[PDB]
Amino acid sequence: SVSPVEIAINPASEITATSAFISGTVTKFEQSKGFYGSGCNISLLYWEASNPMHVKVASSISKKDFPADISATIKDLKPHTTYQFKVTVNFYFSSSLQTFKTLAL
Amino acid sequence: SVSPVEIAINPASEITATSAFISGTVTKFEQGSGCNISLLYWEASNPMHVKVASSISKKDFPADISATIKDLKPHTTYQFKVTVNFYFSSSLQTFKTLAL
Amino acid sequence: SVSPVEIAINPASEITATSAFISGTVTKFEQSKGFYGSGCNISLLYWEASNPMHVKVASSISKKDFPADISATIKDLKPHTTYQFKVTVNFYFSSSLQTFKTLAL
Amino acid sequence: SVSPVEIAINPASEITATSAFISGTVTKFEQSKGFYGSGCNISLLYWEASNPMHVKVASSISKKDFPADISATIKDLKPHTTYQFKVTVNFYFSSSLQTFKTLAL
Repeated sequence: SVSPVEIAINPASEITATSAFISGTVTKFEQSKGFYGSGCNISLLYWEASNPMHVKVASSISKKDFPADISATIKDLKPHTTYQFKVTVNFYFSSSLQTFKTLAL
Repeated sequence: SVSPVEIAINPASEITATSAFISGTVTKFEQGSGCNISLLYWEASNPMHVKVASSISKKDFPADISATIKDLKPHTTYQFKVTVNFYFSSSLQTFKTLAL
Repeated sequence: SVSPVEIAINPASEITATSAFISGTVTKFEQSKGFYGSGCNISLLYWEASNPMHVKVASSISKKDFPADISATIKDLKPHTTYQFKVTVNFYFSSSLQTFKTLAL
Repeated sequence: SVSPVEIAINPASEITATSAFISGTVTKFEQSKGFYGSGCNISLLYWEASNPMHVKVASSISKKDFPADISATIKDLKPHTTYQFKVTVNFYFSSSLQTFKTLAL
């Protein structure tokens, strides 16, 4: 795309009653001196869909080469509960949201 | 649904070489104070230079927001989104202006 | 200064029961994806202190020459109510907060 | 107070050429009826002052009881380099910034 920053989000996999594997990719982060000159923080954030005001950080990394994947197995989830997650770049750019529901226990 | 806040973004319409009609809707905001709804846009090449097309407070939902944005460059890609309380964001929508 | 972005905030003035004059200055903004200084969004945002997520836009401007002042008279405030405000750049950088209380009458 | 969220930031201490102790406190976080016992994310973020777009997450925790402290010793810093940090709640509310410079030796 013509955008300098592109972020993809993947469907959750390995969904159990209390855990899931969530992931995304910063496909593009075009370098220029200054704000775009040192790579970026990539964070994978998740929350219970009913409470988007309490986020959890599954993973947070610094990268300077793209595409760059980010992933984590999140655990201790509530059974039979809807969760959402996203990838953020520099706590400014966001992927689209992805949603999944844990199994009943 | 289970989410307390939902936001829809609409495709741009009335796209010309230098303007477009952009809009979205806060379709759910569970609470009456209401919330701030802002309609933001930028040149896709420069996503850190945002412009505010409209910013309103509403307390009954669904609540729409819309604006005609003008003085755009021809044959140029823009994106826009709706944000609630500068916390929640819709998905991004993209359009490209016509050639002159 | 080391920092590429500097923002100052001024105390509210002209406080009435339902309005106030709020202002600040982006004293420095150094950034470009090319060889020439880029612009930024400068916004003055305010809220009732008791409801700090309901953030409203007093003014939003685009500038590329600094120092850059921003100001606004905010109206239709509630009497004898505490408000806060700040100046933001690109909805990412923030000044410190300022606080004031509207008059009773 | 009127404000439902209060965040205090402490000056950096124990500053060496390559480390510092950074800390703050969420002194008040008024929770809503429907989200009692839920909590919030508290994060301690730091960056080189010259590059405020690229932060590192020194600490990120969930808390539901307040006041709540957060701290980290940040390490492997660059000598004679200016850093800044802040405490953020739900990656939305922020303390004022603090700034310090590592020792040369």
